[PDB]
Amino acid sequence: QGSFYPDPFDVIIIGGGHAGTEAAMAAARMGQQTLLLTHNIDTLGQMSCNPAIGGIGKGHLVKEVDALGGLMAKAIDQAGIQFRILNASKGPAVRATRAQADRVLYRQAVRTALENQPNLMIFQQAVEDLIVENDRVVGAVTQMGLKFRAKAVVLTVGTFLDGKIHIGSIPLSRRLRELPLRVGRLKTGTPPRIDARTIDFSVLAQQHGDNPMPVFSFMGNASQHPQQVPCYITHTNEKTHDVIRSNLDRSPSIEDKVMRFADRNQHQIFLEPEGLTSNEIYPNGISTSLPFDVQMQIVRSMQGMENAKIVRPGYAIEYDFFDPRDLKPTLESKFIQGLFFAGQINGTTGYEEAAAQGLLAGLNAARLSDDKEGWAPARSQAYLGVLVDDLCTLGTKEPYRMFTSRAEYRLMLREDNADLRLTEIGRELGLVDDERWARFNEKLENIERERQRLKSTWVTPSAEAAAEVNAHLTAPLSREASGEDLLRRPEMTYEKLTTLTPFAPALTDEQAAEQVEIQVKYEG
Amino acid sequence: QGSFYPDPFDVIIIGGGHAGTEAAMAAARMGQQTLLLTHNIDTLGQMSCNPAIGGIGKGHLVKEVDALGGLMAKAIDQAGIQFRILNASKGPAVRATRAQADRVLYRQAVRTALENQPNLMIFQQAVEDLIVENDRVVGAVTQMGLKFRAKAVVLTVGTFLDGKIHIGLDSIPLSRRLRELPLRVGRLKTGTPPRIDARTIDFSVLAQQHGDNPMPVFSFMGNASQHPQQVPCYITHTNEKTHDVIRSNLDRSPPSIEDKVMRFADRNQHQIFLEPEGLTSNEIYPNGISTSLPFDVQMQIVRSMQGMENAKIVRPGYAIEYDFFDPRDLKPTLESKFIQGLFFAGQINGTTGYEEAAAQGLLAGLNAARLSDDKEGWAPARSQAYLGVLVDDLCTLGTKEPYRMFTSRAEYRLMLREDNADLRLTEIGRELGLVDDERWARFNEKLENIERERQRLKSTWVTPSAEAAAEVNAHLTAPLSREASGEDLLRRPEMTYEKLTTLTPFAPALTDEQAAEQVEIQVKYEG
Repeated sequence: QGSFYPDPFDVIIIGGGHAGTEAAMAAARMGQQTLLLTHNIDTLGQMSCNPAIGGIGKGHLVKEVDALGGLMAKAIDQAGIQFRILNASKGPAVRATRAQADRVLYRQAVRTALENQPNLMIFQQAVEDLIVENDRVVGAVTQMGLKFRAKAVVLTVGTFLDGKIHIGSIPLSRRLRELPLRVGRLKTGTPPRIDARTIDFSVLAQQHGDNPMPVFSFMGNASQHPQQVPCYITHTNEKTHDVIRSNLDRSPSIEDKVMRFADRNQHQIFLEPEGLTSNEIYPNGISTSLPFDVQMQIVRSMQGMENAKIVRPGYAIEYDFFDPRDLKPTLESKFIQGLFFAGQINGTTGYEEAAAQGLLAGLNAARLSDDKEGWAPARSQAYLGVLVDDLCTLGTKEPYRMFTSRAEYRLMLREDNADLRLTEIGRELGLVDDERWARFNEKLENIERERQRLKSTWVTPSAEAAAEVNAHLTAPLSREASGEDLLRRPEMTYEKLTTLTPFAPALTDEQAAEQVEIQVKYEG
Repeated sequence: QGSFYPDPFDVIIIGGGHAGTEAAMAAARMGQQTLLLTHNIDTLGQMSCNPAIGGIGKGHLVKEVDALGGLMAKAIDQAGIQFRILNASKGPAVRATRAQADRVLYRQAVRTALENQPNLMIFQQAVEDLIVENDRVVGAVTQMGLKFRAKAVVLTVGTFLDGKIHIGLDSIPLSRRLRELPLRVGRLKTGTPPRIDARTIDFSVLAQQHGDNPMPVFSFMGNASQHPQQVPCYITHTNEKTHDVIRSNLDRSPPSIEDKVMRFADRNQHQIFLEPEGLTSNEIYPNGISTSLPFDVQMQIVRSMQGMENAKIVRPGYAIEYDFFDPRDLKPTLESKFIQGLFFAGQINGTTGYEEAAAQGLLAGLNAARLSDDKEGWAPARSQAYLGVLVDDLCTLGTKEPYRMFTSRAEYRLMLREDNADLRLTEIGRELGLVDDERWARFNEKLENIERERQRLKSTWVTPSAEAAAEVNAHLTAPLSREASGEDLLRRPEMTYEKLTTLTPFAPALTDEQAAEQVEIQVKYEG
């Protein structure tokens, strides 16, 4: 004990981040001795912004993170309340699941799992600085003094201020800024968080989860889900704006989103419930550095909340962060062998990218430790890929704006097939459990077997129940057609096509249906 | 809007303490327009010592806080993973209830409860400073910049810090202004053990201590069911090597176990209690080995102990020093004697039990509110309630009475029991504004319920023959010479109300389960 925890570690994860969690979680499951040092087991799982996981891109990420072994899917499987599916009527590729989260519930699940994970050991401590020998890392020194020996270390930097709070010193810093690493500003903000009791919920418009409910992870089902709920929708107006502009001489915002526009348009606002057990309401998109009175003026002027009382004021922070252009696309910093950077440090914000980077950066470092080799997944393997790339190259995630268009080109990069795409690279890599592995096969055998059995089976306009088929189609059977051939046909859906007597039975595997269908209506 | 949130309040509670809570909860439920400022909503319910509520005297203090209508009692019920009645055979003066909290649960419960309560606006900032006009408070100013006017403020502190934490040897004008008045300051210095991962522990060899069946309930309105699942607690001890380690290591930094030793022998083993940190947590609170001794020391201390040979430490033990003003500059109402309408409750006064702050807050909130609507602080009779005692002492003496003492004094005080705080207090509650219909209601039902039942325990005797002078005289020791009434036969230390009403002269058992048990006590300890 050179003052030196007696035990040595394969991977150190510095920070109880989304990234951190996913990192820690993986390196563990891969088989490594991994230790996670968060300065607050209690904020473990905290959600910095709105209480929501997924949507366009994000969801893709999560679906991916999931197949790869990860957590954040389950997590939000257990703690969402409302499970829309964006772009539902727009054909795979740009279809995206998007859940709301009972913070407490989520938080609980990140932890219970983090805490319950063979090979991961948790330890409450600030990290003082790293210990770097030959421009390799070999552990760090926690601020209490203690020092831990490891072979790779994933800097993270999660849930931990500083950054400056705007509503109107650690050797580990100094060290990095001493190397080449180039350092950016990053301007994340926040709504005044609002009081359910003071909000009039009648004169406002509901929005409800999909039926049946969407599960998020491949492995889960909607039983796992908790109680579900509305989110009420209020809107904006001239008044709102006068205020803003009237107060603009006082510094993603609304003090942004409203200088570049013009009230002829009413910005639509979302009251998202921070959870099954709290009168706190997140007014989605009215984040602000605008001073308190303004915030109120604003919260106050819209419909439903003429008498709203604010519970916690809005405010914006300024982060610094280390431009990731100096990362390898395994994440491993280019300067300090074995030290990777996932998370908000690289300058992204969203929980899902974070989670995803973390999955890698762990996985990678977790390998380095077993003297093996970085995966680096291909910009066409998965969005985890399109991200990391975009990040190391232009160092900045691809605007979501783009996602939609851009997605035509990508097109196999789809929520519905992450498991396919990634889950054996998973298994092979080390990240997938005997019992996910053995289902993902079932979801294969069940697809191959019953997709060849959908061309293997035709209907002549001549055999018995030819006339029963001819009811559903466009211009009844003129050729010995196979079910596949007619599934492709715009009116018909796999569910009905199993109904008709030559193409029964249906398929039990609710998913391998789903996939078979998605595949067939989009393969040519 | 000046610089000044629009609406004024009657009463502002500064700092979402225990004391902090309990005050806000009072003033509000007296219909006062009550502002609860706090730097972090997600901490309401924080138990910073071990995850337990009450026990001897602490118990007492809770059940009073209950009768008076505050939260703690209800909370711990809502979140209790273990219930025991200490001194169960020792007679009512000194029976106490204590319970193990699921840290989260509790925290939930206390939040949800302040969140959902008529007249209380919670609003999350830290406080810069008081606003003072002519030695009267009149408002707080938040960090932010926001100012609130109130008519009375309760200063509280808790939930927060600072501290200089020591683990082995290792600015807000409100602090300044305070000190510029003649306030006698003290340091006071709580610590904490090192919190231990439940997996690294061999529970198979330790013995374990369960709750009471049937299951105690803390508040007077609680029902048994209401309680979470119930786990056991685990018991390992310390021993020679352990100590040998503490001693040899003492030359590092300055309740604690390195103190429980510097003060004894040491075969001389000390029962150490492995307390579940939650129902959904893997951390164990090793209750009794707190420290400021350095990490390895701590590790060695843990690992020396049976069961923990392999244990690994999730959170490291340590100790904090708190500044804290001497409560002798408070009127017996906790109104401060230097700035009026300023009230000091809980730890800012130097107490550091929870219960003890829970009680202080209640009354601070009370007399704060009262002042809001110009009344006169209640200042509770030392003979009325331990609440009474406690507060007296922080003004007489500047300090809480010791628990060491509690069992002797015990029987000078004596009407002051747990089993009867409602009886003692709820009533004074009603008139003070502290009690709720839901309760008032029950209380009086119990109240007549017992009356009615005492009467009829004289309105009923056995003449040594006739009817079932048979059935009866077998249960006793020495059969009745002549007349003896129900109540006479019960004072007899061999006969339990429950068995007394399984007799055809004296049945049928009163159904008001509470009243029933109080009837018993009242009778067996009347004098």
